[PDB]
Amino acid sequence: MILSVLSSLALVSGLMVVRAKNPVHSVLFFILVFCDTSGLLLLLGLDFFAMIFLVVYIGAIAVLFLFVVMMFHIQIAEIHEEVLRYLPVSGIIGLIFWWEMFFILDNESIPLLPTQRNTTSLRYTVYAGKVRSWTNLETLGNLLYTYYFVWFLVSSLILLVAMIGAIVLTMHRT
Amino acid sequence: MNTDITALEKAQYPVVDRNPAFTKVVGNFSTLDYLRFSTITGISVTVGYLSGIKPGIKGPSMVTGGLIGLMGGFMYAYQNSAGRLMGFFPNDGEVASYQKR
Amino acid sequence: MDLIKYFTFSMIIFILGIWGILLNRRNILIMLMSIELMLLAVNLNFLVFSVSLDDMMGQVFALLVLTVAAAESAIGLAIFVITFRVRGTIAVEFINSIQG
Amino acid sequence: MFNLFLAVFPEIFIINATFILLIHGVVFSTSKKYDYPPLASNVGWLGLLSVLITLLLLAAGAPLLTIAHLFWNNLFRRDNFTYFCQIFLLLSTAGTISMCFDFFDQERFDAFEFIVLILLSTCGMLFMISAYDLIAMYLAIELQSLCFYVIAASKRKSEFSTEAGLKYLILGAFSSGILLFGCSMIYGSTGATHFDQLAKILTGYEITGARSSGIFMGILFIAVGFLFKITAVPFHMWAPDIYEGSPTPVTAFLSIAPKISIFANILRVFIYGSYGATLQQIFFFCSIASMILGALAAMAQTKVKRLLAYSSIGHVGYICIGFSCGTIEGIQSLLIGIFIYALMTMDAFAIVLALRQTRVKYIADLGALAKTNPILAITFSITMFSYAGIPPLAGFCSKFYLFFAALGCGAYFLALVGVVTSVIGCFYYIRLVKRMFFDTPRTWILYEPMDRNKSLLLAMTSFFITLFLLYPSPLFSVTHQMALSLYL
Amino acid sequence: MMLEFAPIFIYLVISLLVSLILLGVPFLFSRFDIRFYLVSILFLIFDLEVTFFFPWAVSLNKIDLFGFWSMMAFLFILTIGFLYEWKRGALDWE
Amino acid sequence: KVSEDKNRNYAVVAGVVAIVGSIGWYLKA
Amino acid sequence: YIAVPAEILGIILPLLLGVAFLVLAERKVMAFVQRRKGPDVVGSFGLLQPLADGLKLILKEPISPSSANFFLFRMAPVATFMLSLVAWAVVPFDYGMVLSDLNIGLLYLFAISSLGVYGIIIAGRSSNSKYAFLGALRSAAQMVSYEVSIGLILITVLICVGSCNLSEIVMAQKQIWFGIPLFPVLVMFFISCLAETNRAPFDLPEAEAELVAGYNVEYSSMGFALFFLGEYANMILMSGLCTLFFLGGWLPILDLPIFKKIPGSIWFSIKVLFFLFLYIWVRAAFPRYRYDQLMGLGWKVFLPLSLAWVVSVSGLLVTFQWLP
Amino acid sequence: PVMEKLRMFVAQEPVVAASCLIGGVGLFLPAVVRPILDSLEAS
Amino acid sequence: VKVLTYFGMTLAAFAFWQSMDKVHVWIALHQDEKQERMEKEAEVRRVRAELLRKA
Amino acid sequence: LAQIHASENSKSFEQIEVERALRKKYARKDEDYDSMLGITRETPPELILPDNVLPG
Repeated sequence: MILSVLSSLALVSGLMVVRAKNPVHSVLFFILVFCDTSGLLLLLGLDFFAMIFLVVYIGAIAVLFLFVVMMFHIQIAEIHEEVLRYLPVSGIIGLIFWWEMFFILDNESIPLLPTQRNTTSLRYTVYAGKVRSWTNLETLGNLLYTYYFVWFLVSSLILLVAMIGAIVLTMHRT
Repeated sequence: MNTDITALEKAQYPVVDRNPAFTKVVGNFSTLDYLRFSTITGISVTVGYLSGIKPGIKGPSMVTGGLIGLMGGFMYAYQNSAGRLMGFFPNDGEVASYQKR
Repeated sequence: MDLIKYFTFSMIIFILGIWGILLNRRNILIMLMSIELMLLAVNLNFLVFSVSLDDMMGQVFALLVLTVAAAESAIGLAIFVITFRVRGTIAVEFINSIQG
Repeated sequence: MFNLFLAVFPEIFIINATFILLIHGVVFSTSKKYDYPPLASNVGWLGLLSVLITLLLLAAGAPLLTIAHLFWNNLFRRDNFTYFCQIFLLLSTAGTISMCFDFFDQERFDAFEFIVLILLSTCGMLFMISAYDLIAMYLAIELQSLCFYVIAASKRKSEFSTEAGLKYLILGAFSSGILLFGCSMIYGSTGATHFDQLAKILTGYEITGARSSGIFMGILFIAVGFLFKITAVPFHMWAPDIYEGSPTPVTAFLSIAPKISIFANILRVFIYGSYGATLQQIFFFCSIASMILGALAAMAQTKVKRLLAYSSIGHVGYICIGFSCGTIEGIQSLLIGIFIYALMTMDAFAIVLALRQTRVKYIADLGALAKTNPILAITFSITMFSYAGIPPLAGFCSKFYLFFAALGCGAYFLALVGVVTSVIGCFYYIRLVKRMFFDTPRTWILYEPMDRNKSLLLAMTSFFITLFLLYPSPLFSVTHQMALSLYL
Repeated sequence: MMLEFAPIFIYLVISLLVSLILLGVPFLFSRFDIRFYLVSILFLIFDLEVTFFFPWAVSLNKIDLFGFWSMMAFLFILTIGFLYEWKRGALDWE
Repeated sequence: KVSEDKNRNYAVVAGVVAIVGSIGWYLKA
Repeated sequence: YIAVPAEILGIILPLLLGVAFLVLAERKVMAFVQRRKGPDVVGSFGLLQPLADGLKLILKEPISPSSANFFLFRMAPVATFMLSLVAWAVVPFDYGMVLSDLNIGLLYLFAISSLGVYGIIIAGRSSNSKYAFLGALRSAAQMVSYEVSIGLILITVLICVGSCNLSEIVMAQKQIWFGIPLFPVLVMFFISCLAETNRAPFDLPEAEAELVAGYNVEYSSMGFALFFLGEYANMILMSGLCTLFFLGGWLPILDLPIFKKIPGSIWFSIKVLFFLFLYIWVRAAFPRYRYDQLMGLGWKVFLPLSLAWVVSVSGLLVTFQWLP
Repeated sequence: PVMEKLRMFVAQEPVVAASCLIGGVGLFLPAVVRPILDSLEAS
Repeated sequence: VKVLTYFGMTLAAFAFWQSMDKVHVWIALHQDEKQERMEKEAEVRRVRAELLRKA
Repeated sequence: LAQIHASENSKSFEQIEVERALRKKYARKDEDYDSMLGITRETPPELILPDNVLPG
């Protein structure tokens, strides 16, 4: 039920991202999709990722988009178009993608139907793994910098490329 | 950190030391190793000088080229010495100072 | 039925990105934003799958993908800015000179 | 601990050298004392030196690159195949950089950061070749792509360069998202991302009725990303526009280096892997579509760069035919075709860069070139006849294997398509010879002679093209060696 | 456990109610500056740096010297980038 | 009587070292 | 869960009273510095001045200008006020006195601070005023610029503690308060908080006489009040964070039975009050930087020093094996 | 004569010099002192 | 859009997701029939191959 | 016209070499990278002809 609520909010917010006449409004509805995603992540028990989606996607990336799109002052005439003529092609593509892709896990991951019986007493509890609990933060930090550090450093190289490109493409020194 | 030097392809020459230390590898440098190092450093300094004349920075360009050459030349010499000591390269000299010492 | 619902959440985000590509012929900023939606949907799949399989490899890739998404957004908006500066407008009729 | 890093000496050196060059360029380009000197050529020469030293370090330490393979296993895998692929990539980068100095000086492109981004993309392609996991593969691909997006828009005041950058960014991000989706589907279905784990899980079943639809669609989406990367139809339309709109050295670098890196990735992800002929049918149909579309579109072109772009699309189709057949000789012929196409493309782009000092734009601009520079007109004609596949030139090997695999794998439609496309290609290649030799235009264009770098590279590539078939054994043997290193 | 997040949600609901009450009671009686894009870019880079520091800072006790030096190399690459920013005048608003 | 450009002198020495080192490298390999 | 809203209101309502009286306290302290009295007529010693001002704003007619973004214009003060309020759900006042014992509380606080910029930017664009928009852009850029230094200082404290739990951050200072060995870090943090709150010497929105119009110039009645309450609640929160990270939170100055007698909530309140006094004393002491000058300070001084302190503290701790 | 260039750099850019010294201490301790303590413990 | 339009859209999407839940339950309920059909068709193919391999 | 020709023909070896280098340095331009660097490159006076000999 809660997943239904979050799914509906994300669906409507994403439709608003792709269908808002004003791009600034599209960026603000994108922030709502990211907040909804963060709620989903909190339901998964991954609090670090839920907070990092707020810090990075909303706090940094969406701010970048908002800053740029606001200073553009885009007039509706340059980007407007009637989208009624795209109902059939979008209908076909969306229906094909829907049937093939919303049920891709059904054959591999067959759902457990909820019986009218308390199957929650069949929960076996192991206290050995509960003596010292690791947070999602510590579990990630145990791996990032030692056993998979090459990928970490390559990501740093990617960021350096971003900085250099931003300067070489836009800088006009005074 | 668990480490393992085990290589995929086995050495084809007597293994004098399977994991030689940094100082030991450096102390194992031969005259050929110092020749490779000096050639790479000299070529790099020359390229820095010649490429730096047009912008007017031949001195600093020589320094930059020499830094690149020193790094690459040390790397090449260390590679050769360590590979000799691990038996990946022909190392009759290292085996002489192992049988004798 | 938990896993299928998480997966269909990610699915609708990916589908909305595809639709944003399809529906915005004249709005290339929203084309970029639709691509960002698709990348978020994939990042969520990795996290959901990592939880589902009890395996940490999904989370490592989720962090690294967030880094890639940030860099790609930065450079994309730079290219947007320079295109706008050269033309003075963002309309797609002024970015179609190369053809044939 | 230090000796474990002998497996990554080349990458460590080239990354550190790139950092040194970045600092040098930024410190002295902003200097008032030296009057803010252009440093594109200075940094370019130092970076060519760095690339050559990296090549020496990689080539000489052939066994040492496999050291500590268990420790490095979850990050990359180095073997014979990656060894020779990386050597080829470094040589291609060196030749491309050598062809840039006249462009830096006469155009006055003073940005040294162009060289730094080329070096960083070279590091990315090096990591692509040795990638042995979906995560590493994606990250290296993305580093490469970001560098390319930046350099394609390097002429930031030009309408063409900005347009090419924008189209490149949008379509490349789209395809990268598709590929990442494929990786996520595979991970969710198998619980693995390492190529060995994927090889074990998939082998022996392919489509056995109870087929994992997640693995199928993961393979499909990853293949779509790869086909975008190799400019294969119908994921190709970005390539002609980007090739035309980017600065000509950028176009030269994009037409060679990224193909080697991604074909290495394709061979290690699928051949080393296991699934039904579905993926082979994917590449088969894309090869046929690529040959047809490339031939016709190249026939329609009036500009040199667009013609070369469509020619490259047709030739990747010819190359992917070798991947589809799924034999050791298929992989060998794919490697041979990639090598020969790289050398021929470097020859052609050296000629194009030489003529760009006079702003060559149209095929008609080559009129009376046999009179105003006879040796150059002959060199370009040797390249064009090699492109057309006429023997005894080096370009004939691709045609020969295309027809050989078809009459062996049992294909006859493929043979027909190859015949028709070969004839069309011969027509639009010999049109350039006709323009340089047969036409008598009222107005001529007199071209500035090329610099020493491009002339030396042109002389060497022209000798290779005319004479490779006289002594071709080393290429055949080294490609056969690589093909087997993939499996055993 | 995510149990401590439920009070935060109820807190958000109550804060929204208070804000709506406060804001609803009175109803009864064309210039692009590249430097903002640039500051956004730098903020994005250093925000990702703070992100990668949080797992590292809580995990220093187990990664020991190796993790410390891997982070140091990461910082070194990003600080080379920052020095490039400094020298190119991206940090100067004059 | 004397060449005064010290950077040029250093570069000359570097070229000489490169040449002599190449010769020695060949002779001892 | 039926008792949770009671605790939530027991947090929120006294916070609003505290904000209303922080504005009075700032007016009284600035006045006393200036040889004047400050509010002293509306109520005994001016104690009813906040009630009168709030009631005045409630009765004032809302303008809501003829903009094309009426929903966003009104939602912007609600966003910033809700964000200012929600940070207090994870703040501990004493051992066990905290609404949500978040294990990721430090990163949660960083996320809230990162979110704060949106109210200011949306107010600027939705207000249909070029002057409000350019002011909002400058304020947003300054806030994000000082967020980097705030985050790096948070990482330094995290390395010392090795846990994102605020209560654990306090209880890690039982041996010694972090403000003693990290005094320069505390000074940098207090200045970064000043700049992050748009407070003097960094109060661009108050620089109207400097031809610099604030982001909230087109706001009247309770939208303006919500912006003001958010900023002052953030000032109280920044004082609380300075207290928690560097002054031992609810811990006494010395671990002696004579100090341990008075409750830890009183200790925490005293320290918060001392930092709130500094916010006002600094406002009364100095002039303000230009926008370019404070941006230069943010990127060229506070970021390098914060990064250097992260490196130094982590290196020293791993060297001597003093890590948590 | 690179001994007063450092002096002028410290005079003109005190924040940068302080940052460099602080980070340099932080890097010097584990690179030098930590192996010294490790070697001492083993013996 | 107006606030009420957004909320009506959210209610419509909630109904759509509940319908999706019904669809997933239905697909789960027909696993046995699908496996039985798969087995019968596999047996058909195997019998045909074994009879064709005879010649 | 006599003035410019007399000026050019009487230049010494050192000045001839200085102006050869200047002519090479200012033959082309990259005003875009100059704008990125925040500088404006000006033609030196030794390379500018008097207005009385120009076609305008």
